[PDB]
Amino acid sequence: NKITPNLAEFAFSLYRQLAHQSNSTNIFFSPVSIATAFAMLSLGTKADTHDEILEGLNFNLTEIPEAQIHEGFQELLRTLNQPDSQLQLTFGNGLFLSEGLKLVDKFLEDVKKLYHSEAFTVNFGDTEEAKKQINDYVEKGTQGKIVDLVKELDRDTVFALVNYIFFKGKWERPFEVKDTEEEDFHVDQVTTVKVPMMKRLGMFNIQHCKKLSSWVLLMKYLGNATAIFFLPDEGKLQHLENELTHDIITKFLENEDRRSASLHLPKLSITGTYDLKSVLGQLGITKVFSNGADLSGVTEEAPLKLSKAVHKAVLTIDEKFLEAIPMSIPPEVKFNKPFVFLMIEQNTKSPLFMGKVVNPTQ
Repeated sequence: NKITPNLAEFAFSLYRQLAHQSNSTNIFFSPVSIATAFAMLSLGTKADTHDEILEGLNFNLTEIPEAQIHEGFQELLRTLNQPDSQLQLTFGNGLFLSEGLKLVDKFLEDVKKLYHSEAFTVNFGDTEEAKKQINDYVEKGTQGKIVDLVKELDRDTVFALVNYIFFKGKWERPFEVKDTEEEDFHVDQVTTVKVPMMKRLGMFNIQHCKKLSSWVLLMKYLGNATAIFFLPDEGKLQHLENELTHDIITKFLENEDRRSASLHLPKLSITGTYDLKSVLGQLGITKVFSNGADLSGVTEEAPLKLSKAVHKAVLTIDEKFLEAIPMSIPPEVKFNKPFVFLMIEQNTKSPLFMGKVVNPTQ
């Protein structure tokens, strides 16, 4: 609740960072999985090292008490890993520390207690074997969906962090597979490529927002989440990207109005892999990754730093009551060119995912 605004801001800061690099690859990550992981990590850091982290996650410490921060991440975690409820979400974070280091019990506690996360010890003396364990942890965690995540480890690595998330939720209102068919997806102003296109004619929470200069579609997932798709007008993609804000999103989530439209949405599966040291570094989080790292909350007498941090986010979208639709020409809304999207957990309103699809068949 209290940290939602901060998470929404971190999501935009990260997205805009990634968007500046490439403009051809499909951006896709979990602001929530990344933030939760480093907020947890900060519990083992002090002073500068500790503040760069929370500030890197868009938390102004001069205004928000640390207790409120961790408290927010904890209520959010309860929601995501609720036994009784749906969502069909698989995520996790793994901390791998060198054996031989004397860990501080308290840290290990809060990790497995407050953030209900996992901490492991490994022999980094054997680099190939260490990343095999790490990768097996991820693979096993994602039922084999995410394999060989970590490709390398420098030799002096004594602490590594892996954060993964896989989502394949079902729509509240399904698509007809028999209606799904190959269509052109415009990757350029004059170039096209074929992709499987799901389609449906019905009452949709959809509208053309003029401030974003793009179509905005909201669709509910089974459970407590909602997907938001933004289709920018010809040449308005980056205008869209710069205009996005938390309030604008909140507004869309408030609207309940539906209307008829023939929708064409691509059936796809996209992934996103990022080097957090490189990416979060550009966000000011560099201390915890340096030799000057103050991680006395993790190990007391020996020097320590986080030498490896990786994030992987995977999303699958497919076809997955009686409506009333008027017999008037409905708008045909085709997501057959680059678009942006957001996944919002309904309870906390936090941004579960965020990405851009420039090429579904990439």
